[PDB]
Formats: sequence, structure tokens, C-alpha cells
Amino acid sequence: PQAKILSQAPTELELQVAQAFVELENSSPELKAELRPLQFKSIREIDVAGGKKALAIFVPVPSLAGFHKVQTKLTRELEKKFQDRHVIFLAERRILPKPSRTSRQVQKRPRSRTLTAVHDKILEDLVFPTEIVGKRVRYLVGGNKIQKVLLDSKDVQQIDYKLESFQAVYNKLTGKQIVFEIPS
Amino acid sequence: VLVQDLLHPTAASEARKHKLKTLVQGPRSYFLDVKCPGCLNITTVFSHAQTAVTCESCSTILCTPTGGKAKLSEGTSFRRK
Amino acid sequence: TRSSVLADALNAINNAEKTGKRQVLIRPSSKVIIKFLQVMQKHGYIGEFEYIDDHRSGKIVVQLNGRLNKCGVISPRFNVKIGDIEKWTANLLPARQFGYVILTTSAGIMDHEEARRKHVSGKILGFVY
Amino acid sequence: SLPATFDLTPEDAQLLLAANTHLGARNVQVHQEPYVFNARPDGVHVINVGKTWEKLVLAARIIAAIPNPEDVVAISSRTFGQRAVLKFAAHTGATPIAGRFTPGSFTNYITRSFKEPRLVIVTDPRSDAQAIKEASYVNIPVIALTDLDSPSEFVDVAIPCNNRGKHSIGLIWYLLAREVLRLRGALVDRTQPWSIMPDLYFYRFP
Amino acid sequence: MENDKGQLVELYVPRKCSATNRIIKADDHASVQINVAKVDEEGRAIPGEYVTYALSGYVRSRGESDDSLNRLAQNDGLLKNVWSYSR
Amino acid sequence: GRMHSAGKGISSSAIPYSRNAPAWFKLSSESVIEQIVKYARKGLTPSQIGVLLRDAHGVTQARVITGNKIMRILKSNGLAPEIPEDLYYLIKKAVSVRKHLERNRKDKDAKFRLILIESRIHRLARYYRTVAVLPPNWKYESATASALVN
RNA sequence: GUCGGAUUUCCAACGGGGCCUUUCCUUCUGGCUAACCUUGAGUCCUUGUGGCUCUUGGCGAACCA
Ligand SMILES: [Mg+2]
Ligand SMILES: [Mg+2]
Ligand SMILES: [Zn+2]
Repeated sequence: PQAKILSQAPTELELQVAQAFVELENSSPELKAELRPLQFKSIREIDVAGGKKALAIFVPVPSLAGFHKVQTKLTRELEKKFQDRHVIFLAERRILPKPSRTSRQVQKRPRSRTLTAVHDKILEDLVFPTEIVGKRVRYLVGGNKIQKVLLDSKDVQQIDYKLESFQAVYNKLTGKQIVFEIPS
Repeated sequence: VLVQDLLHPTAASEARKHKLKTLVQGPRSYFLDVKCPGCLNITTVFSHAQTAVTCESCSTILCTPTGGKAKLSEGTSFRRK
Repeated sequence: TRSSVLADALNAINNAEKTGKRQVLIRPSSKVIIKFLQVMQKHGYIGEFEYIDDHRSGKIVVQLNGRLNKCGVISPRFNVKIGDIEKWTANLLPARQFGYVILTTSAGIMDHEEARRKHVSGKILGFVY
Repeated sequence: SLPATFDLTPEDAQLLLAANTHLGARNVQVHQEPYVFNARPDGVHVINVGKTWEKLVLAARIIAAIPNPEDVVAISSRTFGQRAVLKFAAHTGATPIAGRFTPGSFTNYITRSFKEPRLVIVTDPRSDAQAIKEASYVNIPVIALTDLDSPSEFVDVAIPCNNRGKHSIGLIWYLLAREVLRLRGALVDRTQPWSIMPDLYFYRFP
Repeated sequence: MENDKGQLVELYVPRKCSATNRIIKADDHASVQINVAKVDEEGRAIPGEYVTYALSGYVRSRGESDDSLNRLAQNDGLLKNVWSYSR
Repeated sequence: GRMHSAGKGISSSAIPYSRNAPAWFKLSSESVIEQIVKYARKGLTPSQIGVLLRDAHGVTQARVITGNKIMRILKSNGLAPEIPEDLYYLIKKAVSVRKHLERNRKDKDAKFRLILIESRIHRLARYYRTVAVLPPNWKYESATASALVN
């Protein structure tokens, strides 16, 4: 069911991940019952400077609620299969362009659709399940911003080998830099 | 004092500041899992509870509210979170 | 009440610089305080500063060298025609050579010399030197 | 910029604790809080004597660096400091002012007590206030022996100790001189403990 | 401070304080300079090599001279574990 | 810093930086929505409700666990009261004081304080009036008010 | 270089404009250019679906009403 799981676009990686998906529900009773209604839209591959890459997975928003109840095992298996790839699960959130001074008719574009909210959501998903404890922008003496995200201590080990990957992923999707840190 | 770090204050001097005047304000209260033996059921009760919480079933008063904190009744199991 | 944020920000910074401290803790912060500070920084009147999130409106910690004689906010953000700039800079700054009366124009916030160059003008925020 | 030698020696620390230099007074100026280690349940504070040490080494490097070993001035109107300072002067050749510091000894070239230091060291920055005040009129660096409630106005490199008990005083002065001489070359090696007893510096009355 | 011919034209570039980066001026008789001695492996201090600091009369009057000296020295290799960046 | 007095106290709920749920919480959204409506039906005000859920049922913040505010939850299910609730309590207070005043006509301080309360009512009122949460003609009068609380 | 000014390349400065990044003017129907082909034809030179203009119906980008 590699054409059953996707949404109207078959590519190599997407078919391979949908097929791995199938072979992964085929070895379980509860995981298969949960993963079957879980569709995902598209996939993107983006590299890190370690020699390996990362597989970002775009998900329709109303399904992420369910996706989060499985994501630990799912990424476990999908990482044991697709090796030398760091697997990340993002939502698909459509951003609306800011109303121009001559923007004609637009409905009151909601805050959930704002560029800010969306990027701070990309941050949120980027490090599931560990929880963001506070952010901190540094303003350098060269005129460069650096957004410093701070994380918890409950799921350090689940993400510890993935930090650098985020710094690539995020940079590819937002254009902004980022550094991660953990409370002493 | 002429030079110091404000982004990274010592957790010592930080835990002694007022609730609001820290680097980021956040509560100093917590929640409590509690049990009266004559029920075997864990209720959750806010540390500075204002209403005197009764157990689910029995009409027993787990804690009376006082000024700042909640005074939990004699002989009651509790645990943070 | 707190009527201008920029006012209290720059006030704090100034006072701190007089005491000869090295860092200040501005609250709250604003798009405007941010931009004003970036302009302060571009000419190196302050070192580096950090914005502290807290969901409300952030705090800021500014580090400063010692190069700051006084920064201030001119209060009711008067409008300024382009020819008018000359008069403001003739009052506020201590010298024709340096200093900066920094404006708010429809082409962003910037010092007055950048306003000279881009040939625009707007309202007048404050002044640095 | 200092060798693994200069670190605090077990023997030294023993001396200090024997003389209770670690016993700080009951109140702490906000200016000397970093020196304070912990506070005892009776309300008496404890000084990081490691820091006492490093500040001693510092004051020593400074006393050393002055070209003419005469210019450095030890001062005390405080009783105990008199005795201690005198010796300090003897072994280090610095000039001493025990007892009554005549006012205008740093201004006013006309008086006979006129001296032109290049560093002042003071026992008690409160009882010897005027010498500090006066040093401030003429670009003269002050290095003091401060308790945790001593006014740190016009002093650089305070040495946190205990201005109250005579043992603490004498000990600190002595350690100071010793460190200076170790720096000059006068006491060749660093393994060799001072042939001279600290008790020479103590205040004795018959 | 230069003129057009590119030549300096002041009486003197003045001494700045080290703690405060403010200028020390000529009538400031509370300002101060501190020579600390560079040392050998043998624990001898060389007669003519100093790490020197400047302090404004302001900082010494305000009673921050000490703490300032600490930080400065510690950062410039003289001390270690005396001065904390956090409080 | 405190209208109608000299004092300048700061004292309020702080709020956790965490926008989302606490880890140690394990009930559904529909659970607490159900709980809320259940409590409103009993006749409660949004405030008392949230206090109850915070105390007994270990809900830190209503808007956290359920992405909606308590008032929005009640308005969604047709339990919004005609007048907003703080205003309700203000008016209640002024009614009380006015009654005590009917008995006691010599209590000057009560007369005074009645004036303050009435003023706060007025200001609040005009706010609600503007954002259309109160009908544009609605007005506080003493007789009107006693009729409202009775 | 040139018989006091001249412009190209090397180089920064400093400003302006238009794009690609989820994302800026949107159309609806009638007229006018060139571009994509359908299509058999013509002029040239490498034996040509190469280059330059035609004949009916539309795609897309400007254009006017
Ligand atoms: Mg207030
Ligand atoms: Mg008022
Ligand atoms: Zn019970």
C-alpha cells in the first residue's frame, strides 16, 4: 500500500517510506490499527554536515494529535530501517502573506497562519517529545540574530544525537539560525 | 556588581527572588497526589488550594485553606506532582 | 503609567552607563526598542544584547562598552521635513562630526545620516551619542 | 600567570585556621559578599581563605613590583597592627607609620612627616580612615586588610581576614612580608619555610 | 584626532579606565594605576615587566575598585576562582 | 497603581511558561469540558469553576488543557449570563452598600465608598457597552440594580 | 587610451529596481504584436524541425477597450 498511504504524488523516497510503513504495520496488531488511518502528505530530504542526511515528513495538521502517540516507536523503526537518515515529523501549516497596503479583499487572516506562529510551531515539532523551556535571541555585534532554544531533561537521550540535524533542517525551512541548550 | 551575568543567574539567588521578579516569572506552587487510607484513591490537590477539598467518595476534608498554603489533614499520604 | 516603552528603555540604559555598570535589564521590549538598539549597535554604542522570551513581552539584557555619553528619546515624535533635520541635529548632538538623531521613516527606523542618503524622512525617535 | 607553586599549602592553611582568619564579622557589606563562603548558625560568617590567599599573593606581587622598596608604606593606628607593621617594615625595608598618622602626611610638602609613597598598605580601613582618604588625594593605591564589614571605599585589593583578633592580624602581615621576600629572591627556594616565627608580629604588653 | 594632512593634532590621547572604559582626566587625583609583577618559574618577579591597570577616581570612590580589580586580573590571567561572572 | 486607593501592591497569579499541558496530566479535553459545563449548570461563575478545577481536579489552566477559555466554553453551550460577571459582582456590592446606607444615613465613609463603587460600575459598563457585550442602551440605576440582584 | 577631459576591465563604497523562497493586483468579454505548435510552402548557407516570413485553430507573457 505505498500509493494508499500518500496524497497524490509518488516519488522514490516517498514510496520507499510508505512501503517501510506497510511492512511496519504488518508486524503488529495495535500499531497497524493506529498507523493505517495515519496518512502523510510529502517527504523532504535535507543534509547535515556530518556525512548523513535527514528525512523531514510533512503531515496534515489534524492527524499530528494521533501521530504523537506513536512517534517514538515509529521513528525508532523507521530509523532502524532507513539507516544513515535522521527522521523528523513536521506538520503542514499554510502561512498567509501579510496584507499589503493595496491588498484588495482578504478575510481577517488568523494568527495561527502568521509567519511567527508557524515558525514557533516548526520549533515545537522539531524536538518532539522533549519540551521547550524557553527561547532566547542573541543580537550580535555583526548584525546577526541567533535564536537559542532551551530544552528539558526528561527526554535528552532520545534527541541528543539529532541536535545538529535540526540546525540544518530548520535552516533549510526558515532561513534562520538556531542553537540548542539544556539547563544545568 | 559592576559586572555580572543576568542571563545566567545562580539558581541559589534565583530561588530566593520574589515570584515575579525572576528572569522569567513562573509559579512557586505545585500539585499533590494524596490518599486517605480508608479509600485507596489518589486525588490531586493544588498546594495553595482555596477550597477545602473533599475526597471523591467519603465526606472527609483533605485540607483546609490558610493564608498562603494548604494545611493537609493529620495522617494523610501525599507526594509531589 | 508606562506611556512610552522606548523612554524607559533608554532611561535605564543611560542611568546604568552613568553608574558605570556593564549590563542592564530592560523591560519590556518592542520591535522599536529592538530596532533602536540595532542602530545603536551598528555604530557600536553598545555591545551585544539579548532578547529574553517569556510569552508576555520579552525582557532585554544589554551589554555596554562605555562609549555612551547619553542616549535619549525625544518625546512627542514630531514630524520632520527633510530640511528640518538640520535644526534637530543642530540642537541635540554635541558636534557636527558625530552623534545620531535617529528617525522613524516609512523606509524603516534609522539614523539621520541614512535618512540623508536614502532621501527620506518621517518622525523623530531619539538621539545617540 | 602563576606556577603550581603559589597555590595554598596545607601548612599555610593550618596557620590561618589556627589564627582564625577564617572568622568573619557578623555583617557583610554588599561589596564583600563574594569573599564570604558560608555563615555559621551563630551568625558568624566564613571566609574563603583560598581567596584570602590569592589576594595575599596579589598584594605581594604589587608590593614587589615597586622599584624602590622604601616607598611602600605600611600603616596602622590600630594597636596590634603597630607591632606587626614595624616588623613588616624591618624585613621588607618599607616605611612604617605605627600609631598616630599625622594629617596631611601626603599633602603638604612643608610638614616634616611628608612622604611620597607609591603604594599604601593599611591594617584597618576604618580606624586608619584618614590615611586612605588622604591617599585618595594624590593617586596613591591602597591595599587594605578588610573584615567583611570594612568600608571598601578607596581600596583596591582588599585582603579579607579578621581585623579584630591579634593573631589574625599578625599572621596576615607576616604572610604578606614572607610572600614579598619570596618574590624578591631573598628567601631563595619555595620549599623552605620561613626561619622567622609569626609570633614576632604579635602584640605583647607587659 | 587628525586633520586633513593625516597628522595627529592633540595635546594627548588620555588614559582610559580599565573597569569603566571612561576617560581619566588630568585633575582626577583619585584615579590610579596598578602595576602587578610578572613572575619567573623560580618565583622571582622581574624588575621591569608589569601587568598594569587603570582605574577612574569614580570607581574607587564608589567602592567598586576592588571587585573591578578582581574581575580584571582574573580575566587577565593573574587570579583564578576569586571572581564569579554570576552572583 | 490601584485606582481608588493609595496602595501599590503587586500580587497575582504568575503563569507557567509552558503553553501546553503538564506531563503528569492524563484526562481528555472532552473530560474537562464536560466537567466545566457540569459545574456551570450547578449555577457557577467562570471564576469559581476554574478555582474548583484547579483545586480538586488538578487542572492547572483551563485554556491549556482545552484550547478554549472558560467563558468561551460556557458561551458555546448557551450558559453565558446576560451581564458579564465582574460587573455582576460590582453591582452586587453597590446594592449591598446602598442598602446598608438606607438604614444608616450618617455613615459618611459608606457614602464615599458607595461613590467609588458606582464609578467603577460606570467605567466597566461603558467598556462592555462599546465592545457590544452589553446592549448600547443598557444603563445602571439604583432601582434598576436592586431589581437585577433581587 | 588621449590629443585639460574621454570610457572599459580590477575593486570597493552607497543607494534604486525586479524576482525565487507556501507569498502580490485580480479578473470578465471583445480588438493588436511576437513567442509555442498544427501545416504545407518559400529565401540562405554546414547534406537540416538549424536561421528569416506566410496560411486556419488555441496555450502562455505584455498590450488596448
Ligand atoms: Mg505597580
Ligand atoms: Mg484615577
Ligand atoms: Zn476518601
